[PDB]
Amino acid sequence: RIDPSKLELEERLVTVNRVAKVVKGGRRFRFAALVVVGDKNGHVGFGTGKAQEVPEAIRKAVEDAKKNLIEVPMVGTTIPHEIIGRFGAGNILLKPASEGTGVIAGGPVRAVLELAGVADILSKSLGSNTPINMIRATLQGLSELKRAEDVAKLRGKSVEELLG
Amino acid sequence: LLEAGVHFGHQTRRWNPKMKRYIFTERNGIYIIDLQKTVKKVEEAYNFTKNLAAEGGKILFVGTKKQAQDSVKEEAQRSGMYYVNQRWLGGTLTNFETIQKRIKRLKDIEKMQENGTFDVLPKKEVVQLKKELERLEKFLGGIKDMKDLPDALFIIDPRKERIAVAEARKLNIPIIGIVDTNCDPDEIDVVIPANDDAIRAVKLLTSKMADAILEAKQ
Amino acid sequence: GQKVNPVGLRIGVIRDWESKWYAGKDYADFLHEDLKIREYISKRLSDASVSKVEIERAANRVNITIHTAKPGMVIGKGGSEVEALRKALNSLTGKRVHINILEIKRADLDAQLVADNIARQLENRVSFRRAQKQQIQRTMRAGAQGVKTMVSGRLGGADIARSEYYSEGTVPLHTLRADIDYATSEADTTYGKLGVKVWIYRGEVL
RNA sequence: GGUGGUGCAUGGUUGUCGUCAGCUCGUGUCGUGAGAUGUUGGGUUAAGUCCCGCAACGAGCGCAACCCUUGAUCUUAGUUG
RNA sequence: UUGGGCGUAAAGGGCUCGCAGGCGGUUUCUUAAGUCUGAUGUGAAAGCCCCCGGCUCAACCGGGGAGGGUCAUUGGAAACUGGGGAACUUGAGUGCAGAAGAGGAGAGUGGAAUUCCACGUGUAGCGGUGAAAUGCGUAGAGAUGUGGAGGAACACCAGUGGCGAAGGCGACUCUCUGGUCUGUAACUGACGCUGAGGAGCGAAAGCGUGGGGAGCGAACAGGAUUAGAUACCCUGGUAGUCCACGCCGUAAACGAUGAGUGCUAAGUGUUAGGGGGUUUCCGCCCCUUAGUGCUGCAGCUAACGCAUUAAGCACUCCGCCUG
Repeated sequence: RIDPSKLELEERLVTVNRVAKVVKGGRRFRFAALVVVGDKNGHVGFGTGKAQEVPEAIRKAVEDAKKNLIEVPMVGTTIPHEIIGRFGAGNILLKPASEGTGVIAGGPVRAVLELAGVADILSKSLGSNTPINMIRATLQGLSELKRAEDVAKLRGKSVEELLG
Repeated sequence: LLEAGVHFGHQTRRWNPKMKRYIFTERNGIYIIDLQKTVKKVEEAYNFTKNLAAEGGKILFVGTKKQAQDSVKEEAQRSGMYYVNQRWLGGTLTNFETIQKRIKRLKDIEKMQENGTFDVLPKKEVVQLKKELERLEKFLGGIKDMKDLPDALFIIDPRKERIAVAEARKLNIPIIGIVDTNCDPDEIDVVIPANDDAIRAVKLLTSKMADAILEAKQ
Repeated sequence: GQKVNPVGLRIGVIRDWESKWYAGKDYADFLHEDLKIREYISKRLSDASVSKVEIERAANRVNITIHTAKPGMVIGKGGSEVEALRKALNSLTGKRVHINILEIKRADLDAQLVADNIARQLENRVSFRRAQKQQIQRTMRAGAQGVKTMVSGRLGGADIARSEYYSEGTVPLHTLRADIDYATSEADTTYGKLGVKVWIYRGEVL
């Protein structure tokens, strides 16, 4: 599945990284920028773009993020349950919280979750501090999340006894 | 036919174990039951293609197997939708824009050689141009008049055509194809488990698909 | 080791000298007064902007043709001013002179005018990035076949200078059939000196 | 007014590797990332020259040509030759 | 622990046998130590927390609660961990029939060589390196044909073959002796795994005693190269290399991967088997254990890469790591 572009999406440039290549004529520099893009209703996804000029590199990155998007469950403006993101030594814990706490996460993680629009959530970063790997791990977790209704239908049961 | 023409099986016994694990005593190949299990899935693909034709989508047939290109060519022409006959150049769908903007050059060249300028360099222009014409058109084939992404794809050998199926995944195009015993049924939405080596069977079944969509049209 | 000047190379084969007079035994002083009048008119018309001025000789009477659309606005209101200034050229040359104004339509593809535009945008404190990136696409959609533009000097990072150039299109400099018009201009800034080089591929010649 | 300093404040010029055959980008793919592909593999030429394959398809600056000049000749022109 | 790792980043002990200790196949009665849950008795006051009242909010000060025991007595429950009793056989062993092997220790035996010696023939060099030189030779070398003397290793077979826990183990025979695999189902019926300390093995060098010493060869000498050459090269050559008995206890003792158990796609060699389909001919194929390699899914991996001989999924036990 792919989510089309019939939406209003904001972009939050998390980081631009200086990048260099070594050649006979000294050094060759470029600019690699990753950005997380997505509406607040619940659609998210990152992108990347490398080029020699920062603004149009960001343009590349936002186009990539638009091309690659993901949905997330949003039970009560908060995740339904526990989850650990497990991408390449990027360990991120997420926990649902009461309806007044707010967003509690690291920089890149906070950008991703706030862009998703989750109002009340807490987290923790246990793996490497690398931003892109943070993003990949947390989005793997967010994908791994499961709504309650599909769980009920999978079990052949109903929400009332699943919550009971 | 709906009886077994040439669908018996593959030449050798080194294969993918995907859906071969619980069949009873049949033959050297344990897999006789494909001769029966193939018919219902051919029917399912028939209905799928009928719905595609009914909603008006345009299927294309891709094939580079040395004993299939001509067959898919002639069947594609009088079925009335697109096809590939030669080297499946990479990333056509994911870079349509490039492909449209480059076949546009071919169309402009047909215009130049049919009505436009014909004589500026009485040897040089003609000798380079006509060669360029045959060069690019031979590789491209019946992909000239796309102006839209196909609604579905039909492959003849997903093993040889790794790039074809791979490109299909990212765009989520619904995908069909005949599946040899050495193929990988996992990723294709509908499986026609026949032997890719059967030069007779491939055209017998692709014609059975062409007339399927032709009858679905009216 | 840098490139040859492209118009410097193309003069006389696909380009005219912009000084179309023959002289002999008077070549030196004719040339000298040509540079003098060029300097005068360029200095005193820089605000109105002008690209190239040709000079022509007849019976010891100099005559001029001057380019760009803005001296078009100098025709109407400056019509008195045209006579007023050409009086000065009469005084300088000794013998009286004639002039003509020719309007360069589509100024976006004149090298010297583009260079002067860039120089002004730089000297009134605008960033080289915005100025250059906007001007290139302006000229391209004005209808050139290819552009390359370049600035050099202490580009904001005052402690050290560097070079930078943008371009999008087709621009063959090694081919001696193209019409690569060339110009350059100097922009003085507070933090140093800024130079500009811009050229455009208009088209081939046949 | 500085042919007084500062070419490690610069413009604008010039040498050098080197007339060597390389150097890059658009879009797309693979990688997680530095990145890779195209730009590699067969021969080819002076050449990234061309053709053949190839997740690449193209484009740009380079090479070639377009320019000058010496080599055979046709038309026009015959003075101061 | 909640909350990490040990193939290349720090980290698997060199290997094994095993006391204590930690863990424990299936069924079935019983016991309630662990276990879960009531009742009672306390866990002072003042603190933190909840709810109220008062200092002109509170700082604070009151009043009432709640919490706070790996807590004592007593009652209740028996699924699981312990205790006891009765089963059972898959785990683990025994017996029975085969099979293989450089498995280990002791004795003897044999073939080609190298060297030395005596002998015949034998002239002028032999040997050696990138060139050369030191060396050996007319006191007759080297070469070449005989015969001895000795000490070391077992050519091809030999194969990413086999065995062994590891070090390691290759000529032959014999004496003694260890372990493994296959098929059984006749036996015992959980007798199992791991294992700090402990004990034993543990290449080569090395040490002690007594022999032995062909070749090789640390040290050392001579000749070369070099600016120098305490080396690389050449000619010699002591100790060692070997044998018997003790000692040391280290190696990149490496698969840089602890031991045991179960599960998780395939393909392909090869070693020792067993069964079956055509013949109880050969050799054709299909199953099947146990090894021993090579590719390759999922999975893991930071990358390499591992991938039923996991570096995957899990459980016990030990060792080790924290710039």
